[PDB]
Amino acid sequence: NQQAAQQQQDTISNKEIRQELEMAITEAQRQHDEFMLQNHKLQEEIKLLKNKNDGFVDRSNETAMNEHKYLNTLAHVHQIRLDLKQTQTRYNQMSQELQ
Amino acid sequence: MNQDKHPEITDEEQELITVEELSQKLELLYKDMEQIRRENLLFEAYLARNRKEIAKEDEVSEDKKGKGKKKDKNVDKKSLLLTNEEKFEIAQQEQDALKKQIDD
Repeated sequence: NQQAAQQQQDTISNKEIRQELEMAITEAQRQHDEFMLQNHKLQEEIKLLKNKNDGFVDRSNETAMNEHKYLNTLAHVHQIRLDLKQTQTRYNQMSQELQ
Repeated sequence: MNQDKHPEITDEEQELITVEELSQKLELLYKDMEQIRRENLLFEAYLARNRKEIAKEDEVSEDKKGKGKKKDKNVDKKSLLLTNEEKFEIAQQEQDALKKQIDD
């Protein structure tokens, strides 16, 4: 029973594919839970800091700013951080070339 | 009643549909995790930057820790997570701080 097994190509009938997708989803869920923990601890620290430094009064009576606007500003923050990274990358490149 | 006899879907078709749904959910979960990781980085930067205020202000007030026996208010955990307005304020403040960082 040695020779006949080699050519048994693994034609996954979506069962092994299903299992791989499930394991990938489980890993994504664990990463999501880790990100939840990180974000929740960060938000708790930020809220305690804001209570300690900024006023405890909440400006909820203002116009309902769109969470779409909040996500736009968050994406803008991510883009600005990335741009900072690449800008310093070029800056160091030219600085080292000059040096 | 006209009982529309649905055609028998091969288990291969069901399996492929399940694979497609799993791939879509994996894409959604990866997008969510990327968003959450970006938010984690933003909030970590915010907290670290203000820890200078945290450390500077905490040190000043340590000697002021008197005999205050104020009853500890029971605030639910739901109030320890940033609301929409507070999250937007943090995002804008970190956006301004980051813009200053790129400038400098």
